[PDB]
Amino acid sequence: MGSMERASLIQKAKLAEQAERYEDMAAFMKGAVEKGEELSCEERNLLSVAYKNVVGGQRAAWRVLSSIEQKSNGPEVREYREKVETELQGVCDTVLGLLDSHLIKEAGDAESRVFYLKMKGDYYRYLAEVATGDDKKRIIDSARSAYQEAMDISKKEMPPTNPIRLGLALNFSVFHYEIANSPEEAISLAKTTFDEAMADLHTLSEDSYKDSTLIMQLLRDNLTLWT
Amino acid sequence: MGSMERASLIQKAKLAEQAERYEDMAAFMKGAVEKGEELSCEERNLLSVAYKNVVGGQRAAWRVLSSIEQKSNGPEVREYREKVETELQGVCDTVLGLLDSHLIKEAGDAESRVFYLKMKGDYYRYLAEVATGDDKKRIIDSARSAYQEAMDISKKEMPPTNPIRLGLALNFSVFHYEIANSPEEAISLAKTTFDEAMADLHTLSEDSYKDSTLIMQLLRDNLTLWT
Amino acid sequence: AGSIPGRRS
Amino acid sequence: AGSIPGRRS
Ligand SMILES: *Cc1ccc(C(=O)N2CCC(OC)CC2)cc1
Ligand SMILES: *Cc1ccc(C(=O)N2CCC(OC)CC2)cc1
Ligand SMILES: [Ca+2]
Ligand SMILES: [Ca+2]
Ligand SMILES: [Cl-]
Ligand SMILES: [Cl-]
Ligand SMILES: [Cl-]
Ligand SMILES: [Cl-]
Repeated sequence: MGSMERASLIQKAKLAEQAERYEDMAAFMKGAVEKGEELSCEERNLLSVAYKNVVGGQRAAWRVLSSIEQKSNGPEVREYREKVETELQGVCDTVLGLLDSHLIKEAGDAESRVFYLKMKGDYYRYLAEVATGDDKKRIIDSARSAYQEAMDISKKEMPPTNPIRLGLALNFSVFHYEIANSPEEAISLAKTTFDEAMADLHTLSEDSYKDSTLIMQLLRDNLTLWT
Repeated sequence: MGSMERASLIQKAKLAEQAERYEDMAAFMKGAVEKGEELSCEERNLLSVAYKNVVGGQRAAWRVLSSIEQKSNGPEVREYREKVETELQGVCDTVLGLLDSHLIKEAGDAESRVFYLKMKGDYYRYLAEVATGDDKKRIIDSARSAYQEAMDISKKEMPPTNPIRLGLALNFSVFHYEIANSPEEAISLAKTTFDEAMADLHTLSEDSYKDSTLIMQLLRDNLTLWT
Repeated sequence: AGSIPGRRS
Repeated sequence: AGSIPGRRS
């Protein structure tokens, strides 16, 4: 997308979201990132939404095929699961490449740095979901380290009701439960996150209250499932 | 897909449908067609379902973008609508190419020949939906001619309740209403199709009855919208 | 106006 | 277990 204006890439990413063309959206935001300028709050959301949708569809397909493959155990089901798995890994590597070159190192504000580190944890978590071989433990630790650095910054620099801080804790708790085989850590994190946000709600406007309580409900939904 | 076995392409097309990976599905069925053997009834359905889903998503996106473009009237909305439009035209041309080389000419049975000619009418209709310039009338006539030949065969060779005959009449009526600006022809076709199927239902088994009445309900839904 | 949905088979 | 849906923005 080197020949398109940055502002045109951003405008087309918003159009692609409206058209539910998330592969296009991701390619447009990849091009915008590669212009080399930092991303605004809205632009970070566009980047995240685009790739979350793309990899979300790949993960859903991988799970369908992995389930069929397990029930069977010719080569076709394994081959096609491997094909989807390789395409998912390629998308995850692309996102992680954008974060590493050079979104994270140029992110100085707490809101941008935590946002990108949460992203890094998420895409290593997606890699961990399909990993089996010599690198599954290293992939898991890469997810944990990214989430942990984001947690440390968010606790120092953001209020307990901040939606990015809340969504980071939500996803780190899912990491603990689904990936790290640490369900007690998952439950403790979700509960402490929920309780500290509840005690901070009194400080918020009506619109901020709606933003925070929406993510608190996701924490509560998981706790209900886990306890 | 030249190096994959025909049977493996078919098996992977079924897996892709289960995974809702319709672009993969279409590529697998394109490869199966290009093996050069005729397609079974089930294989024809797989081909049709795959491309209907792909072009269905493109049409939905084109309509979103066309609507935004009309409300605006920079170049970005028009450029991105043109990009989606070109990709849709490419898919339609690919399907029409498969029908022309050489599915239709090798289709001797009424069920296969009508199925492929209905397909031909549908993909020219999709081309007509986005056409404006020097070829819109010729594209419309190509759709009409394909549908008409399919109608003539189906009326001679299939019972009035045959699901392919019913779906052909349904889509030809939509062609009349939406493309040819002939709503009276659309209404007359849907009504005569419905009434002649109703009078033939007594001949059907319980399972055939369910198949036919499902498509009759689609005809009735359109008549309710049009009258 | 609805055509054949034809999205599942 | 639900993560951030993060599919709309
Ligand atoms: C990971 C994550 C956490 C929270 C949100 C969220 O709910 N936001 C609300 C508004 C938006 O700006 C318009 C910021 C993020 C999203 C993702
Ligand atoms: C264009 C079209 C018309 C009818 C159908 C349909 O309903 N079918 C039912 C069963 C299927 O075989 C399993 C044949 C088609 C589909 C498309
Ligand atoms: Ca510039
Ligand atoms: Ca062979
Ligand atoms: Cl494959
Ligand atoms: Cl900076
Ligand atoms: Cl474009
Ligand atoms: Cl033949």
